[PDB]
Amino acid sequence: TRQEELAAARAALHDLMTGKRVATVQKDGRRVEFTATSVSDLKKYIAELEVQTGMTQRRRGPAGFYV
Amino acid sequence: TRQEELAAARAALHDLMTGKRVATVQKDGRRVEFTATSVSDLKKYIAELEVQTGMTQRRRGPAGFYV
Amino acid sequence: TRQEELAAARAALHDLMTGKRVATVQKDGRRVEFTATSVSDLKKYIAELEVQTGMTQRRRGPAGFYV
Amino acid sequence: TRQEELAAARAALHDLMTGKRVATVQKDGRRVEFTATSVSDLKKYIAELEVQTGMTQRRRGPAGFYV
Amino acid sequence: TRQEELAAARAALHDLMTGKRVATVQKDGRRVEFTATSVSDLKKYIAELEVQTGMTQRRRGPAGFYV
Amino acid sequence: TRQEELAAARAALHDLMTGKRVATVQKDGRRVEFTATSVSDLKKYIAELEVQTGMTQRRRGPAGFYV
Amino acid sequence: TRQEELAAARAALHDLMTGKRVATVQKDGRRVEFTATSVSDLKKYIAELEVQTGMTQRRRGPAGFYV
Amino acid sequence: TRQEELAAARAALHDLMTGKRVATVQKDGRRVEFTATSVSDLKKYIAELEVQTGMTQRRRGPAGFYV
Amino acid sequence: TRQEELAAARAALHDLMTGKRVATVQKDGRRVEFTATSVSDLKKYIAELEVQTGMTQRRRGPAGFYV
Amino acid sequence: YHGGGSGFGGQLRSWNPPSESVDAALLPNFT
Repeated sequence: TRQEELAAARAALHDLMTGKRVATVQKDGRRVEFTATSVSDLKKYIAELEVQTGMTQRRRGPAGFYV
Repeated sequence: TRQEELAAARAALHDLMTGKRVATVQKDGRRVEFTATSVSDLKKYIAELEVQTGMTQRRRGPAGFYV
Repeated sequence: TRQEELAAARAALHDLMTGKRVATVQKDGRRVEFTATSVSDLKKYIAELEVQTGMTQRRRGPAGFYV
Repeated sequence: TRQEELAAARAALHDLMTGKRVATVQKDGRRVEFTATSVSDLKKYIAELEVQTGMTQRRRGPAGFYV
Repeated sequence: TRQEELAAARAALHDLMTGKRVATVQKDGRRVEFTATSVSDLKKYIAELEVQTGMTQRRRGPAGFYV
Repeated sequence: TRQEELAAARAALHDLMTGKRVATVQKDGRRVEFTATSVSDLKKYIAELEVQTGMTQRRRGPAGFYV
Repeated sequence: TRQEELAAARAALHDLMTGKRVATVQKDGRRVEFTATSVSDLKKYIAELEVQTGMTQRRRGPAGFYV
Repeated sequence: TRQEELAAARAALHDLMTGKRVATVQKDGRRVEFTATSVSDLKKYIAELEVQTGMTQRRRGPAGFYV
Repeated sequence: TRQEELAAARAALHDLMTGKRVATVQKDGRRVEFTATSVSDLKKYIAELEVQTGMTQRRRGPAGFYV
Repeated sequence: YHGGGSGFGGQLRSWNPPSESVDAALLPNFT
């Protein structure tokens, strides 16, 4: 089910990025306050689930030098 | 009860990661709050219980060197 | 869908920078707010997908030196 | 009575870790808030009484080198 | 009265650790709040009260060496 | 009144560090707030008060050495 | 007017240390608040006024050394 | 007219020192606030207005040495 | 026309430091407040206006040395 | 003298070598 969260997380990343991550929605007599996380650690979660996901290559073996 | 504990904590990360961990909930005259745990600390907790339980290998012993 | 993702980000930077990043709204008990985002990370976010998408070259590589 | 409260402490950690550490609860004019601890302090705390009780090994006498 | 003093501290530790040490209580017209003390302070206090009281050995002297 | 005030201070320290240093008290239409002190300061106050008091030995004159 | 001054100041130190220095009082419309001091400054004030007053020697000179 | 404030400020210090420096007082719509001053600057203000007035000697010209 | 402000400043200094610089007033619908200055700058302010005013020398220059 | 007795402020207060014959000090653990 990796793609589900992967798509959800990146959508959340974009959602949080522009303006839409709502930490609290208020209706009279009904307050629900979510928690919020930073962008960095959010990317770290993005940075982890996709690599363990069998998607395309995103990393390379250092870099050698030749004269 | 480790296996479901793994599922619970791992899911607890995901919903918190995107937007869905409820810091507090208020209905008029009846509201409750929960201590907002961090994100880094949870992953150590996430990392802790997976290795100790019967879950498969995820890390190996250092790395040698050969010419 | 990167292009519209980029396009949304472009307006997201411009509107936030000038006056238009709406912190919260309040319709007489129907109120909602959004988690604030920094400016650098948004630029970083807008930086990465810019090259990541099929957009043209924007940063070349190193720099030579000749007498 | 060490063992049962040890499990309860472990449970409380799990409850605290995901979402369940209730900080305060409010009724119509009836509210109470409990003091909130950290996570690491609990982790070392639970570690303290598991070694003192009779459960299995978790610590070993350093480590030696042979060749 | 040190023994029950330790027992109270013993109780005052575990309940504080998990969820029970209430910071304050409100009863719609009557409320009282209590100063919150660090977990470290309890452990120091309970330990020094433990060693001074009539209970048995907990910590021995410094360790020596021999080939 | 050395003994009386020293015992009172010790009891105050005990209740404070356990759960019972009443920060402020409010009954509808009235409220008072007793100031809150630290714990190390209270402990050193206890120590100086007792060493000043005519109680028994609590300290020793450094320590010697001998083969 | 120094002896009763020092006695009152010492009593104030004692009650503040234990539980009994009220900072804010309020009676359903009439309330007062007092500026709160530290403990170390109060103690040094006690010390300096005590040494200035007619009370006898308390602090002696530097210690010598003999073989 | 320098000794009046000498007495006033010195009396204010003791008033400030114990419990009595009223930070603010409110009575059902009639409320005023007085800015607070720390003890240090207060004492170091006490430290000079008396020496410039006809108060007795309180400082001595360094200190000599003799075998 | 500098002496009166000098007189005003030191008069403002004295009551402000003792108890009597009103931070804000309240008349149930007619309330105001003022910015609170520190005591360090005020002493500088009174000092600089003190010398510039027609008052005589207060601080001499350097210091001689002789055997 | 002073050195052999007790030592400078304790020092070798507890050091009490049991003067015996060399055989009495060697033969026991000679092997």
